[PDB]
Amino acid sequence: AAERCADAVKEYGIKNLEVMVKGPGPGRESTIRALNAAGFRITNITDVTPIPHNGCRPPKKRRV
Amino acid sequence: SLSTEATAKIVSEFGRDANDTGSTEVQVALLTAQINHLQGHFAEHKKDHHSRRGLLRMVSQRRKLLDYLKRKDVARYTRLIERLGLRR
Amino acid sequence: AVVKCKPTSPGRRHVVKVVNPELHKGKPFAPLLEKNSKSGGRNNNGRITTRHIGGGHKQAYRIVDFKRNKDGIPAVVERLEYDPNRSANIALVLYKDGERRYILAPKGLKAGDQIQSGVDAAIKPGNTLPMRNIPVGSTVHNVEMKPGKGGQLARSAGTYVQIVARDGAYVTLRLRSGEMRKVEADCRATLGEVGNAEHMLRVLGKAGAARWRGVRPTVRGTAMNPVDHPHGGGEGRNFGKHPVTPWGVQTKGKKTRSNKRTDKFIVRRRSK
Amino acid sequence: PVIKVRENEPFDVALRRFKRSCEKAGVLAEVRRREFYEKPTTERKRAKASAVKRHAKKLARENARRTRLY
Amino acid sequence: MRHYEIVFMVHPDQSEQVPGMIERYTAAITGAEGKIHRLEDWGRRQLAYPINKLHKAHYVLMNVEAPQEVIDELETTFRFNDAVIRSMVMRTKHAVTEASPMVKAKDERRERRDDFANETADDAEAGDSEEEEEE
RNA sequence: GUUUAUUAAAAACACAGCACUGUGCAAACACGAAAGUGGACGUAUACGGUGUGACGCCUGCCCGGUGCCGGAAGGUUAAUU
RNA sequence: CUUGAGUCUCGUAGAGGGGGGUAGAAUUCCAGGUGUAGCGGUGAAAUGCGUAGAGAUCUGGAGGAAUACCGGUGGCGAAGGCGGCCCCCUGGACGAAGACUGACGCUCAGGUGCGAAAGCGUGGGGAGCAAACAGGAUUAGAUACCCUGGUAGUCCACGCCGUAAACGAUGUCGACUUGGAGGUUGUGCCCUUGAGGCGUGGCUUCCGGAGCUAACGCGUUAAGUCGACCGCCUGGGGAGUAC
Repeated sequence: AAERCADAVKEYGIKNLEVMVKGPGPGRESTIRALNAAGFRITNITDVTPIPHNGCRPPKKRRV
Repeated sequence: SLSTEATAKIVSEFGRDANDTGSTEVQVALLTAQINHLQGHFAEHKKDHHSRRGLLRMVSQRRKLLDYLKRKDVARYTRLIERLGLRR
Repeated sequence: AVVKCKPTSPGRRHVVKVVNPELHKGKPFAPLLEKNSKSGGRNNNGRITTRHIGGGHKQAYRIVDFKRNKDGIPAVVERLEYDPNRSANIALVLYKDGERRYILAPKGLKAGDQIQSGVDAAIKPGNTLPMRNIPVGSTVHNVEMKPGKGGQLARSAGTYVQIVARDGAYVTLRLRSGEMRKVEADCRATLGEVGNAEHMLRVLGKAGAARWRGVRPTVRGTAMNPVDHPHGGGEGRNFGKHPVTPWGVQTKGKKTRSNKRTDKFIVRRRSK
Repeated sequence: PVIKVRENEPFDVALRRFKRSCEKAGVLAEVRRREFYEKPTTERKRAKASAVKRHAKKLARENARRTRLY
Repeated sequence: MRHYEIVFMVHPDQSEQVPGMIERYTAAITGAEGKIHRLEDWGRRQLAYPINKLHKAHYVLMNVEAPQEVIDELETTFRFNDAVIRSMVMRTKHAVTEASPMVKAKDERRERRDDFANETADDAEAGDSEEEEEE
């Protein structure tokens, strides 16, 4: 995914990158290694993962 | 919990003139002064059951100490109840 | 206050009434009563054009100040009365300079209070402010629709037009219709609700309440004949057309709005 | 929970341990389940329970010697 | 009395409304035999996340002691002030009203780190130097 | 309560409430040649109109066809250049 | 009389209760800026949502439940019970000296008062989730199992009978029976050198002796030695219903 997006934006004419991260999901490091392989520096791996002040009740999921 | 200068008025007017806090009349008057303070809260707040727990402590002990007092000196009882203007 | 029936007679079952000790138990001072009278639905032509309007009490009228303009001058709040011609209560304010008005009631009603104007003085109900100077979430009493046109928004008892934004150059306020508008900040309003806040537990409880309010009864459309209303039925009533008024406009539809003068201020409106 | 705290010398692999001090825990851990108000008081509070293993472990070192396993 | 540490902040453009209200509030406090043990203005400061728009607000730290009655008319008034965005009033227990931890940082802000601009002349007209319109 | 003046006086109709919807006030709506006036000089806890019919418990599926409101990116399009 | 209990002023900790005020982030939403095709869900999946420009992302506000971590073996309540932050009203408990009264005691049918949660009538309000209901998925029952939509509901004020797993499944209050140490607090003493030690109370928690238990387990917060008085039980199903 990281590589899909990084190719196209050369036409927008970008040359250096920073990243904002938002989630508990998979691809923690392996998405960053691929941004680095598009020839960009990635010194800033900035978490902004939003923690609401205990938001809306989530889907119950299983009946136990 | 009551103001030093009100607690001193109560002691002056109730019990003996020795100016004690321990006697039957003045303990009745002090219990009342907290009941009356509690009754300022219970002008609203009718569902307020954790404080009510205190109201039944203070009433019970004022009933117990008037009951004692008519068993004890009859002058003190007959004076106290009329001087503290209780009931109808 | 409000006074509610114990259901001690037929016709008294669900009946609620408006009472205040402050109402004059004489007849109000007739040199300040400027005559209502009602028109029983009939226009210039001698036809009923407002249908199922007709009957009831005469229901006299007071001018009401719904603009609330006064520089700094006290009011004794001489009596609070019921107005039989509108839902809100109306005070006689008697100002201490010798001026009497009728004025629409606020959430305030304190005796010897002053109806103020200007920024540092107003923070109580009924004391005027430009709407920019009133905090977010405030319920607010009686708003001028545009500056000097007078208080056309929130007039009935304890209703309110609650502020929901007030940043930028305008004020955003919500209406109980489901509409939400931006309104220019130069309009007057006040903190707190409109007076007679307990009105909202009213039930009427008898067909006679509406009769003295001058509201005549009204038939089902399907229980008229096809000739007397186009919705009217044949054999066994036959609701089974689409619903319409007696003059043919689809009553559970249509957007008819063509105001074209105030349409710039509404950034959303009520929807079906 | 790659964690905002910056790892000494920047790299494409975050040093996620050395970054975190008390993050994700309580805040981003209870994903997609019905939120209770007071349940933590009886569900979670097992501090008393873990204090027993720490005493037991400090006792047993002396005792393996006294058995001569040591 | 019981000690109430009221601190509050004010939106710049609506700030002109508060300088008349604070001086009636300090007079309601000393008028009841409570005290103003400092009345510190800190100047304008940057909010981290916006409150009621704008990323900046103007700070006043009162250091009140006052009777319970008096605090009942005041809290309802500062909370329903439009010029104030928010206020917080702190507990009686173990409470300071002297020797400010932020006294140096306040002076620094006032002297050197302020906006120094006309919208903040409106804020210096709302601090300790309060000026307010005639009614 | 209202009711085919008299052979239907009721089960129809009414009504509070209940649900739907139009209307932000120079209102929606109405009639009137149109000016205009009623609604209301009230105004959303207000007003017009629809179904059901106080009150305890409620109201399941669903627009196929038939009638009606509504919403939009845009190809063309009357009248028209 | 104090040896029980009650009480004054002094000092200390906290989410005990009731009612008010108030904000922003994420979901959600408006406005605006930018931008293209999937997004979403789960064991895995399909239903769902999307080109009318979704999803996402930057900026500011919106609305309403909720207020993360802080929230701890911590602390408060009588059992249930208590958590944004704050104020308004108010209980009960913990220490400590000086003083006071002097069995004023204990238990308690009936009893008045009083709800974790949802039920529930009317007014104010309502973002997300959800019984029901659809449809997917599973194994034939969304109403066994799993997911997505989606309604009453959840939320508040007041008002009606307080239910259960009301407890270390253990009533009350009180007398008596080797203690050490942790968590953590009033407080004498100490490189307060050690959330430690010793001096003495405090809840709270680990550990085990005398004793008790069918067994686990308890053990100074008893399930020990006892005291008085109360609540309540006498085979199961059918019945927490009948009457």
